Amino acid sequence: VLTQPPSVSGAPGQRVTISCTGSSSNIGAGYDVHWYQQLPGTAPKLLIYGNSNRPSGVPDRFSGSKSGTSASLAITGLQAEDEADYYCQSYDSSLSGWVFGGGTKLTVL
Amino acid sequence: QVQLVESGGGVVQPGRSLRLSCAASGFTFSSIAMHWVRQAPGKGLEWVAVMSFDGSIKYYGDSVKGRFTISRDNSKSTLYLQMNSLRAEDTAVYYCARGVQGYYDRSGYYNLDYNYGMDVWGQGTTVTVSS
Amino acid sequence: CPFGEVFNATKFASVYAWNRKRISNCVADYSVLYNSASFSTFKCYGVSPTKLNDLCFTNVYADSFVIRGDEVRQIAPGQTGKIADYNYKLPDDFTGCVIAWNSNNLDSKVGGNYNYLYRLFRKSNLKPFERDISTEIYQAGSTPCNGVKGFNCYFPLQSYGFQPTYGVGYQPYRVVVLSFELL
Ligand SMILES: *[C@@H]1O[C@H](CO)[C@@H](O[C@@H]2O[C@H](CO)[C@@H](O)[C@H](O)[C@H]2NC(C)=O)[C@H](O)[C@H]1NC(C)=O
Repeated sequence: VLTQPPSVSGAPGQRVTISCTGSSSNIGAGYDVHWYQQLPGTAPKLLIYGNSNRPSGVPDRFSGSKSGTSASLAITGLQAEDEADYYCQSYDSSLSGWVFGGGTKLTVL
Repeated sequence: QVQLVESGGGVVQPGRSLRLSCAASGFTFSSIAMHWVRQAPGKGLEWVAVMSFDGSIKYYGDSVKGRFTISRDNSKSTLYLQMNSLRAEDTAVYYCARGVQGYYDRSGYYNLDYNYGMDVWGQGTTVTVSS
Repeated sequence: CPFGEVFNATKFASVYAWNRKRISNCVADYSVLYNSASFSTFKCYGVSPTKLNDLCFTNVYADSFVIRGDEVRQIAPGQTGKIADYNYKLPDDFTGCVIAWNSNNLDSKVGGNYNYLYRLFRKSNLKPFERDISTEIYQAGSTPCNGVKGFNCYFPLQSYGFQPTYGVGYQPYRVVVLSFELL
């Protein structure tokens, strides 16, 4: 799958990165990675698609990147609302699957 | 407004099966390619199945290939996921998520080996395989 | 024949006011867009390429603008966002095509190209295919603005600033969107 840090934490008002490492047969081959914010108890909501784009509803704090074999959902100035899980999703070509990530655990301090 | 309500919840035997029913209303259902994506409780999501706007192009996940099947009915605008030989590790809660309308590749070859994400997500009906 | 000027223009228009350049009743060759090796994202919906030879020279439209790199996949049907519901919205039953190519060293200034603008703030997210020109101050609920550029309320446009030191997703991609129709 797409490896992801199991637990990262941060105080309110900081900038916390969330890495998402992949191989050359996935995200590193030229397929884009997305990001979902799954609150515990509901369905995951689409946060970033195509590494930079934010739909209508998601605020201006969630910036994504993609370079080499990585990604970074940079949350700037995190409030007391966004403490959910974050999954990065590529689509690999070795097994032609839409592979997800293991899942991070972000909690405010 | 759009939503993906669904039904077909499961308390079933390890080797028998059931057929899901992921309904849809509000959006143009006949043009876009729905996905099925599950989440075993305790861990994160995992991709299961995909099918196109007609029923031609279909891919599967490596734990669920060859056993499962997926079909569309554009008279009631719903999805179905049939899961013969529901063995023990195949328990989760199952979400159906709206894909995209994509078709490209300037040689006439209509295909979707795509990049995009899954926009609007279902409610999830928990399946349970237990000895 | 008539779109050798649409794909070869010396300068493209910005996204916030793009051109609706309409080709007309000549014999159109779609074997010069198909079989082009130069393109990167050739995406044509329900009317397939190399099957629209014997169809539809019925005042075909051809839009043209320039967006950044990882912005070019906000242009599909649906796909809400910031440069697809304020700037350029195309409907959910879109027919024809979207063609876009990588302008590496044709639009990028080493100081920064600061005259490619995209809209940022607009109430009532934009209807399909509708073009704006009008630049007015935003009035986000607060005290009634009158040309202020103050706190919480300011200009609705924002320049891009392309540079050759960027990655792939920031260097500009000129987008040409084709659309067909009948009587
Ligand atoms: C202006 O447009 C034409 C048509 O797209 C370009 O001509 C083609 O360019 C490619 C790459 O150079 C060639 O392989 C084709 O043989 C050309 N076709 C024609 C019509 O001869 C042209 O390159 C563009 N302008 C310039 C001079 O770059």
